[PDB]
Amino acid sequence: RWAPIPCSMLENSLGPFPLFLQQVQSDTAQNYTIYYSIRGPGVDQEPRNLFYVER
Amino acid sequence: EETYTFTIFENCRVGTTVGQVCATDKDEPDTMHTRLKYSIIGQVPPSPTLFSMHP
Repeated sequence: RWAPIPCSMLENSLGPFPLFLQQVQSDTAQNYTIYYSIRGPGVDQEPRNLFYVER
Repeated sequence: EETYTFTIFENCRVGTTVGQVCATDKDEPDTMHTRLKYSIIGQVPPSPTLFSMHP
């Protein structure tokens, strides 16, 4: 498995929010009806809903 | 109506029902010209994503 792509977020900003970070999507979206989901620390674990995805 | 209301506790679960919205149309009944479909167009505050509805 090859390396991850990084993304960088600056501190104590005024936004406007939500502030964009990253975009990935399943190459099957032109093939099935798909939506995207997130879990880990920073959303479903503390600190909670710190990051969000658009499904 | 011009007012559609629900009340829920915090610390919830997906699929918690929050009632219904309704509409009626001055074209002839039993036709397309009065058949309906539904969607979400925004929230205040805009985030987090919290709700869903019957098409």
